[PDB]
Amino acid sequence: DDWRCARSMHEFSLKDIDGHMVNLDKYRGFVCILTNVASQCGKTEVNYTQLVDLHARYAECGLRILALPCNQFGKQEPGSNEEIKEFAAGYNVKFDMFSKVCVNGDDAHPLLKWMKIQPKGKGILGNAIKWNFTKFLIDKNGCVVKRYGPMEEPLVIEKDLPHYF
Amino acid sequence: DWRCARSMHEFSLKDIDGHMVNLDKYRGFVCILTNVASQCGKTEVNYTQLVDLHARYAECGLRILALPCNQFGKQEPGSNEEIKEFAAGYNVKFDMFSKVCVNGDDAHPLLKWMKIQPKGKGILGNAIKWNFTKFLIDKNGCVVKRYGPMEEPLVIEKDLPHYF
Amino acid sequence: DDWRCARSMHEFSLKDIDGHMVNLDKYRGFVCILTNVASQCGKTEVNYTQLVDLHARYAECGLRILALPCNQFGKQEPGSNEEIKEFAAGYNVKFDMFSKVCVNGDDAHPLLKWMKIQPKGKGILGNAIKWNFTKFLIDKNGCVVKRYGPMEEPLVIEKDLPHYF
Amino acid sequence: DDWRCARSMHEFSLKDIDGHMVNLDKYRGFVCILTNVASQCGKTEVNYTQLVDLHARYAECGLRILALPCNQFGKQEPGSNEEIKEFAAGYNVKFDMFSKVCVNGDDAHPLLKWMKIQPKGKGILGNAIKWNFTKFLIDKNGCVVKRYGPMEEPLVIEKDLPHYF
Repeated sequence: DDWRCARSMHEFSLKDIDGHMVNLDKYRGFVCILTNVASQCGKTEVNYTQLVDLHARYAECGLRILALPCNQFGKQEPGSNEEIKEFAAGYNVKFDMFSKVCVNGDDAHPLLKWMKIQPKGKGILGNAIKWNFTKFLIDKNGCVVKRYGPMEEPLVIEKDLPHYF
Repeated sequence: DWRCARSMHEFSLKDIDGHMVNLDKYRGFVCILTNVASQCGKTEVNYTQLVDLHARYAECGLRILALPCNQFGKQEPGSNEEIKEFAAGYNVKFDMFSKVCVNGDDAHPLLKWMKIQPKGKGILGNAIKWNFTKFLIDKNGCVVKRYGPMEEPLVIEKDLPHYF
Repeated sequence: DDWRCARSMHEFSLKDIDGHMVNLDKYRGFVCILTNVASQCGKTEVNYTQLVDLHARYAECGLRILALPCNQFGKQEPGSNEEIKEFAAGYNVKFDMFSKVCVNGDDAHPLLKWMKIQPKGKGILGNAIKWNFTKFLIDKNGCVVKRYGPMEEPLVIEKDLPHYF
Repeated sequence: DDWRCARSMHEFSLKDIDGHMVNLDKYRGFVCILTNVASQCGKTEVNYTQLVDLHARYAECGLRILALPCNQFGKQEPGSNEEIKEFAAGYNVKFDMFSKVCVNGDDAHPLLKWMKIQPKGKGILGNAIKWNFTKFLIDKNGCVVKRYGPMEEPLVIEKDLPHYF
């Protein structure tokens, strides 16, 4: 299952926060925000709160949010998936939390390896995820249409959602 | 404060699935509460005898509340969901809870309250001494007996009929 | 005398509380509640009271109750047969009391062996009687139609009686 | 949504006994027995008993059972979804219970209209389900492969399962 031969995110699969394998074609026809999250980061609260806000105002517009806990940046996500799932519930998170994952390097999940090279998924000084809370906007056809940096608070994405709803 | 509670039914625990369980649910049932561990020398003898007790007395009001704990030789290392599948291998049908602490300051309130009850006092101190200490909880949530880590669960059987 | 081949309780005989053998085919045409009883159990008062009540109200509808003393559970029926008869009289029982028997093990009465292997009389984890005051509902043809555990108060059976009158 | 254009059971959705919509696509890769059930029919006991035994013995091989309560046959499913769920729990039902559904006529669920016209789901005279506990054997790809009459006990299906496991 080589990852460079992928046309859409719908072609991948991911374990949710409870270990069950989730096929990503369940987001066909939905606009998604994929982000790597961290519990002990300096921008955890602004991201988790703003994502819950965007999920609430735009859920019935078809907006889904996919949080992928990652540890490769400053070790800011050290707990287990149940500790993270509880941490997310502390923000009233009602979108989809997935299991901890690597986003950079060779052990990175094939999805992240795919998204990092996409025309709108490529980074500035290299395509690597630079820190926690890098955001990717994915359209209804499971295609990367933009990438937001770790400082960019989730509400900067709202002005772009109408182009893909 | 846990020091002033009058019953087990005043506390609440994470079940091993993460959801909160009001132990008031056990009002009217006879309960064996025990701190469990899967890498203990008495892990096999305790899980099988507790399963046997549950199979033969759940129809009598016997509930079993297994609380995983890693504080005794580090013999319960795994996560909750890992512990659940270990318990399932023994065909456990009683109630499994989340890994807690039983001793020290990080210990769960319920067990802090249990270790000071009249029938819950140890011989020298009150701290739970090893894996698989059992507490017999009556129909009203009161500690009526405590069994050492080396007393096999079938020893409790002779004490159950007086409390059904 | 192979109890496995019986198709009805009417095929069996039972010593009553006064010592005289009783052919159970005398119950053909009546709906029967058979229960193992004990005088020193925690659920003794509630069971005797509700069985007497069910008997007082449904004897005119064909309800018969067969109380079988058993001492195999916490040794909660230690008295003699004539002592059990006196204690029973204290509740003004008018249904039928029998001699103390065993309901489990090799020495179990052939009726209880047959009753525990019936489709509607089977147990959860094994067919053995778990404790005092297990109830079995028996139809007019002597066939087990339902089994009730020792917690279940006798009035729980009331909602099932009209189907068999 | 025209049911005549479906090629598989997986293209339909049902309300489970608890009211939650269930994507029948979730049964992809499993062998399914779909049957219309009732609690007061003359064959209720034999079907619930044998389906539970079939499910427990063959869930290890991918056998699922979909029970669709239907009241169109002698009015023998009059209770509510919670009453039906409680009745099925009385038989230790561990397979999937669904909400009460019409299986015949205009108001029938689209899944059952599709099933009756399948080449292997057609009846002897007409395709309409003609009594409670009609069984449809459904293969991994959600195609009807055999239909069993109401009077046929569920255990007659056991000999057919190896062909589709």
